Amino acid sequence: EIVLTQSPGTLSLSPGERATLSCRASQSVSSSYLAWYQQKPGQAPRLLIYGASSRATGIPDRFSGSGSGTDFTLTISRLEPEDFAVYYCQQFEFFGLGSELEVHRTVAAPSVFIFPPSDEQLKSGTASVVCLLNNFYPREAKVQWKVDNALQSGNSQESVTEQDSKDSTYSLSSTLTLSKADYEKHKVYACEVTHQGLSSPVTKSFNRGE
Amino acid sequence: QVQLVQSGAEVKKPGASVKVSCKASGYTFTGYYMHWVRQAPGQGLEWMGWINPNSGGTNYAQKFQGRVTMTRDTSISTAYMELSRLRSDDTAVYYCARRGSCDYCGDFPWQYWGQGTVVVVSSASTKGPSVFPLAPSSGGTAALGCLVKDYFPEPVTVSWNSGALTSGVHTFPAVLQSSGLYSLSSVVTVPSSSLGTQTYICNVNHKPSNTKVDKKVEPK
Repeated sequence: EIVLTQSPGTLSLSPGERATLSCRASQSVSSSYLAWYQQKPGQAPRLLIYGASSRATGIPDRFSGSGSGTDFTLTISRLEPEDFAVYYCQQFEFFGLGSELEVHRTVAAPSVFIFPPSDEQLKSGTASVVCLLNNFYPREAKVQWKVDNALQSGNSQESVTEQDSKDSTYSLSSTLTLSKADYEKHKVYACEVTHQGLSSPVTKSFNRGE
Repeated sequence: QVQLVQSGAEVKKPGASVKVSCKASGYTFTGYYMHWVRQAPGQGLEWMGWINPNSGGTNYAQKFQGRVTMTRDTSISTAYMELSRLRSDDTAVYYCARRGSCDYCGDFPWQYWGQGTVVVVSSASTKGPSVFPLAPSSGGTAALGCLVKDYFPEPVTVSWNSGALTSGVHTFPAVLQSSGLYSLSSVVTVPSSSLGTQTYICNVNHKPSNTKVDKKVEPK
């Protein structure tokens, strides 16, 4: 049961810098049968390195790898715009969970918006409230729903866009699912945002029937 | 010029049996082993097994032992894999791969890959989307969008003014609801002053239901 553990999980860097990804095996393994892969969103993985050292046919000279026994590394110099993806580590059947290369950017604050349920949707018997966060960095953010003033949990789903190509920001949208009965039993609906770019948590709310 | 082409996306109910194909192009089909790899939607890679096309011999992973059978067709260049007794956690992308150009780097460092076959395992039926608007509110700019709720299966395309607006648009990935139907929202940031004059229209298209919808977005 050879277990490959690769770290760090997330690495935020700027173009032109150095990148190091370590893949540590649980027990000693043979260096002649290791591989490094790269996978971008929507595509199949690319083979980068085979045997821990040798580079696959067609990959540039800025990719290199080494190691033996437990620990193996992958080093990439001169980061390009297309080198931000996920990198996997493989040894026969066993794989690694992965490591992500993120674009680094100055801290940005999310513009918070909210939208009350539509009059059309309230005919079906279910109400939905949506909270919107626009162009923020880093990706880590927490959105908490507050019907009236009670913290809601278990009735929300979130979607996060991938990092932008130009400004390298993120966008998040959380939804709230309540029935027509539960929606008409309350007045105030709020979704507060906690982000390191906000000096204090920002709360946007509205009042039902107003 | 080695090329591997797979089957299209398929949707099946738990317990059924899905078969996906993988056609070779630029090499002797029987000369190299053919592997199969599964990748969950949010997770990583998982190895299923290989089939030697020259003899038909197989070797499956311990997890799929007794649930999967890999066949081949030498007349064509297609290698098949069939996963029986499906359940919900089998929903993933299924790739077929092939070892590299070297000799003794192993049969597992795969240099050539297929395009992948999406397989969704669910008990739901085909349902069309329901589009609801998101009305703008009161500083320097305002945001608005439309919400696509309750549709199956994925995907749907969302555009604005019939593809006349690109900057500011943000189409989020879908979320699987407990009812089995997906849902997503798509928004756009616009100047707060052009709110009363410029008209904004949502465009939703769901092919599995053959449903084309244009929706009006206006402040209530």
